[PDB]
Amino acid sequence: TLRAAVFDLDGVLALPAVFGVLGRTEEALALPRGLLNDAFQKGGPEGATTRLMKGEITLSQWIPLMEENCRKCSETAKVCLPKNFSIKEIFDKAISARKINRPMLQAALMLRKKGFTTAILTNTWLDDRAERDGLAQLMCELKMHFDFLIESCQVGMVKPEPQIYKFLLDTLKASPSEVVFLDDIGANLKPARDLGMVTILVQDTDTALKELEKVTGIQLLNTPAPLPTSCNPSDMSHGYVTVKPRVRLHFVELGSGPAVCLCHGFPESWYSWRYQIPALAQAGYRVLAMDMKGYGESSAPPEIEEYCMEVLCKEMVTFLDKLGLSQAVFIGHDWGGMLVWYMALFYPERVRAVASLNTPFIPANPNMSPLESIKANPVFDYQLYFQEPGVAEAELEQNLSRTFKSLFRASDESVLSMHKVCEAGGLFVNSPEEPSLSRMVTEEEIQFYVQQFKKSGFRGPLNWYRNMERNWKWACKSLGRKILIPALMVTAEKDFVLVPQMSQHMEDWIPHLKRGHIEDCGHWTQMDKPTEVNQILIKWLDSDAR
Amino acid sequence: TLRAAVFDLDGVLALPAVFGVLGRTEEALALPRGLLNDAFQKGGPEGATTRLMKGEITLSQWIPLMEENCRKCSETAKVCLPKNFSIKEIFDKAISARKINRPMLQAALMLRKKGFTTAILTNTWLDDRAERDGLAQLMCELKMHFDFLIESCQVGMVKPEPQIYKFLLDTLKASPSEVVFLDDIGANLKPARDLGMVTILVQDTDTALKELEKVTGIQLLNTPAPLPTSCNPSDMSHGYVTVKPRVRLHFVELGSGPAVCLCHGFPESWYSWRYQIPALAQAGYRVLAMDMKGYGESSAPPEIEEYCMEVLCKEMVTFLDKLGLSQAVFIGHDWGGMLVWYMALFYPERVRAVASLNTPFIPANPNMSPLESIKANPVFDYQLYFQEPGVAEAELEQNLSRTFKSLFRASDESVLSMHKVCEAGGLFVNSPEEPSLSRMVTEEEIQFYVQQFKKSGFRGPLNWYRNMERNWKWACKSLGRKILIPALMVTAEKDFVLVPQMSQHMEDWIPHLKRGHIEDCGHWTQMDKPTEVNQILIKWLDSDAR
Ligand SMILES: N#Cc1cccnc1N1CCNCC1
Ligand SMILES: N#Cc1cccnc1N1CCNCC1
Ligand SMILES: [Mg+2]
Ligand SMILES: [Mg+2]
Repeated sequence: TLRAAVFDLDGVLALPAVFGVLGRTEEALALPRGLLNDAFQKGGPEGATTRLMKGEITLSQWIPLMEENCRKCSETAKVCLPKNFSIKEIFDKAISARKINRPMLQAALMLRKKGFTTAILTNTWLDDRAERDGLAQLMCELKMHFDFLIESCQVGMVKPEPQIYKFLLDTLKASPSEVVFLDDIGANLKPARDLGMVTILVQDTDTALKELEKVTGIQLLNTPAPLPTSCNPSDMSHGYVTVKPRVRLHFVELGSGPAVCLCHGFPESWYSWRYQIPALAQAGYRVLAMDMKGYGESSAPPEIEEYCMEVLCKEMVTFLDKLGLSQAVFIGHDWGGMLVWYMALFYPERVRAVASLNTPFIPANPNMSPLESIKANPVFDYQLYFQEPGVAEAELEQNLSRTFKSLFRASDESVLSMHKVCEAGGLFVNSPEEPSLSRMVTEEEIQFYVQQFKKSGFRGPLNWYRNMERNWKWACKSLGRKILIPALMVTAEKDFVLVPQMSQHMEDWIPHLKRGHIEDCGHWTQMDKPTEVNQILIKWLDSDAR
Repeated sequence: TLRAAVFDLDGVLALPAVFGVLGRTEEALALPRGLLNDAFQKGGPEGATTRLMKGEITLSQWIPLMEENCRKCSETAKVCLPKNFSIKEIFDKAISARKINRPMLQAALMLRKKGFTTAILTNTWLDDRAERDGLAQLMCELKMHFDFLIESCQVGMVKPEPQIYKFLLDTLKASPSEVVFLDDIGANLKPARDLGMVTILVQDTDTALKELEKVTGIQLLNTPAPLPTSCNPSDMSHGYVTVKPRVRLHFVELGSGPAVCLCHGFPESWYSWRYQIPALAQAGYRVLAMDMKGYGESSAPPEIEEYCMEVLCKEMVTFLDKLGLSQAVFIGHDWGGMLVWYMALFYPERVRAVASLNTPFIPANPNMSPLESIKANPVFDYQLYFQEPGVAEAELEQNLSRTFKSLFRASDESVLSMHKVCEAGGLFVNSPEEPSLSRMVTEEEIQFYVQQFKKSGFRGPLNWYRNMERNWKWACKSLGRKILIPALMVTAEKDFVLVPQMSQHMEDWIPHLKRGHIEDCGHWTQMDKPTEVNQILIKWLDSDAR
């Protein structure tokens, strides 16, 4: 029966409520109880505040009007306002104090996940204060999670006027009895109730969610910890830079602040960063999530040497040049991991900080041919299988769904071992035709990958593995250097190819190397443990790149 | 005969040179003359410095080696180094002191303009200092103006080793006698001379340019003041955001720092900002130059109401939401000018600062229908001509080259007056079939415009003029507000449509409004007076938006 849920901002989706600072300020300053709310409400429907909430005047216009009101209120209550009593101050402080009420957001999210139309309906104002950005950010962080945001100051109507509830129903395309409406203010619920909306009077959050749980029959309280926000590809800003005549790089871009360039591994996509993209943007960074050369909407020239580390690095440098970025933070995973270490060694002036997930930095051995090094580690056998052009392309392209469904598996689900792949004749020789779906990925998500790999297949991606010698030679040029810029290595307990122990000497080359470690995490780090990854990157960004 | 010109960085393209701070530091600290250069050069071809210049070690690795050398040099000269003598300090200071030598850059530019292949050939180092970004920026600002940048630390060779000059010739694809090579260091010229390169020993810049002028036969000294850097469309990062199902916005993006959203007028393009895009990026901003709805690579739905200010504004808001930008600076011209004032009035929380070129802010008159207002100003007659769908489309699309060549004219060249357009039957009824080229634009530039307007023609652009009433109604909602966020109005002396005097009451609505004014500037502000525009915007950004 219920199909829609409507939430207020102040006192429902964000806390403490601002009316609340009228009360607290009275107490703090020992003023007549209610003096500030009387001034706030003076004149009711024709008073300054209603005009503010209606969008007739801006916040800064309102501030001196509320001052006058307070003076008037205190004259009539035969009291004096403190020396330096300041509505600007009171409001600046209250507005920055209010934070998202996470459990209420999370309930709204969950309701939207079981198919509810969700909306924010709020009495709010046109905010032109020097400090307005703070509210702009909050509304940004909130509005993305909802089907509609209805703002009194944009629609010219206010709670509790009945016309806004009609406007509400009309925006929802629902009848009143299909709607639950939550609010901290009783008078504001009334007209919703009159229309036969289910209403919840929100005092403490948890009780309000209990009422909301009963009335919708969906679990909202004590629910397990949700995944971070993911990205919907067609809501992203998509960026394209031509770095040389046959080569254009695609990336997705979210946020403002220091530039952070995310470099995916084989055989993946910008979309492999879908859990980190909103989190890092939210954390105050400018995220650029690449399709690395070979993939997705980036170019995929066929020649092998187009994919040696050297060309790949120079290209990433050009990419910064064309965007006008003097540096970026480089974060990589798997192949992207190897690439960012090389960015650090060959272009430190361009790398603000460098971090790798899974991929250790290991210097080239100038005494041992790379092929030999590779044959001395049974778990790298899969790399010899990738050498012969065509062979792995045929297996990987034969059935894209099956490929990603077989590759993308959590540590407790695996169907392919990277062990004696050559001998077996292939990567999937002993895995099913139709693998089950990993817990890490939905069917929709696999199909995104499938669709990206239909543009270029696996030739470009596999070429990354086909420059062992050429990379080795270039890497030997760097054997005297150390990495002395800020650097983080994140190991993954259950990656059986890029094992933690392979990273164990890195401090010799990178003396101030910082570390993180994720337990019970397979090779597909970002999607296996997205919460831990986000937490580890943001803490490291904030302290080393900021 | 000469076809190529090669410049050094230190002491030729950037000044003061760093070797110079070895000398000055000696003097400042009263050390034995040359003590610091001896330490710098110790061991010659096998010494620390050569390894640095070759890329074997990074700058931070080198620093303690130079320390040791200085200690050794002072022991053998039987002197003591000062308490707190610090190579890190000396070098940090020297490296930030060095700035681009503008007249040398300008000579290189000019030579590239008459068809020379230009290159930077420099002995430089892998810079991993905490302060490395400073050098990264300089190299960024410089490298864009040259065909090649050859860095000793990237190629593994150094001046004066003869192999780097061979590598040079080979990169130039020129023979030695087609090349002029400039350098402040005599030993470094020698091998160029041996190959029969023309060489210039650069002491003071002006004398070096005199030699360079004589030997190339191109005027380089006392040349008139050049235009700012322009943008080549296919070197830009191109960005695309879907703001609603049928509507995607394109923009071009350059730089890092506070976001600055450039909104062009009718009938123009992101490319109308081509002179401001590098200048503002260079000035430390993140420039987003839109194709506004209707134009270029942005969508162009046919319906009139798709182009009322309200929809257009909401859309720009969504564009920020999807990019994860809580605010941007909005700068507009002509129609974009009107749009940014409305952004300021309806979404101040999203606008860091607002500036308009030419377009004044004028409140709607709630007593006079917009059509009437428009009929009361003979120079707005052209707007009535735009009303009837089809009419102006047919004239504007008939001959795209002729259209832009007739519109884009400096104040002293004009062929069309905006006066009695309806009566005459059209915009171009009394202008030539093949207008001459304005001094403001090359034939290449007109053709860019021509090509953009082949995608959608003029229906979307003209629709911007077709919502007089609808905009008027929405604007009336804002008649109580004032614009209290930072705001700049730039008037153009010789715009005969958006005249300066039309802006004269703006302080009533925008009390702290700041102004700039450009003399002898027609309607096409950014391309008419690009230098003055850049100077006025950067000064205003730096003080009001930063
Ligand atoms: N293919 C693959 C693969 C499959 C499972 C685990 N790890 C894998 N790879 C990805 C490529 N880089 C090395 C590790
Ligand atoms: N068309 C046009 C035109 C031509 C010359 C000068 N100004 C012009 N317009 C551009 C549109 N906005 C108003 C002014
Ligand atoms: Mg409330
Ligand atoms: Mg020099």
